[PDB]
Amino acid sequence: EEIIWESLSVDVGSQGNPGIVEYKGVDTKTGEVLFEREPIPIGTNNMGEFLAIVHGLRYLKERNSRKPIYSDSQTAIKWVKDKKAKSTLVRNEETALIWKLVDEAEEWLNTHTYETPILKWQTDKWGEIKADYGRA
RNA sequence: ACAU
DNA sequence: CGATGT
Ligand SMILES: [Cl-]
Ligand SMILES: [Cl-]
Ligand SMILES: [Cl-]
Ligand SMILES: [Mg+2]
Ligand SMILES: [Mg+2]
Ligand SMILES: [Rb+]
Ligand SMILES: [Rb+]
Ligand SMILES: [Rb+]
Repeated sequence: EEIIWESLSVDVGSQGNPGIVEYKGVDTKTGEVLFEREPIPIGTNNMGEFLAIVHGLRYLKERNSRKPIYSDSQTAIKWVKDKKAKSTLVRNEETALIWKLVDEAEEWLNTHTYETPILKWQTDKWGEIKADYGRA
């Protein structure tokens, strides 16, 4: 219904899917970039969407912040809720890095607590999420 | 179909 | 147009 402006927004950017994956988190109110992950040579859109949310959880917990996180990814929100990223991406030598990060993100979720609400950004009503990369 |  | 997902 209403944007919660006091929040963190996250998004993935990619060159190909599967392809080069990066992600970032921004203050929804101001657009200030709060974190950015160095590009990962091969991953999927949904792995990056998932990593971005988990990184946001870790970022907010470290700072004792109760702000919610917005993501536009139905898939990644569900994977975080389940603590399991059900990616189809083949596990091989070239995908080792993204899968290591996904595995470590799941491991963190399984060993830590948080109350952070993870909210769906309503792109159809509100336009692109504020963490968007201008690239489609 | 919906979300990317 | 293609791929990733529920
Ligand atoms: Cl990560
Ligand atoms: Cl909330
Ligand atoms: Cl959702
Ligand atoms: Mg997105
Ligand atoms: Mg985007
Ligand atoms: Rb803390
Ligand atoms: Rb984009
Ligand atoms: Rb599809």
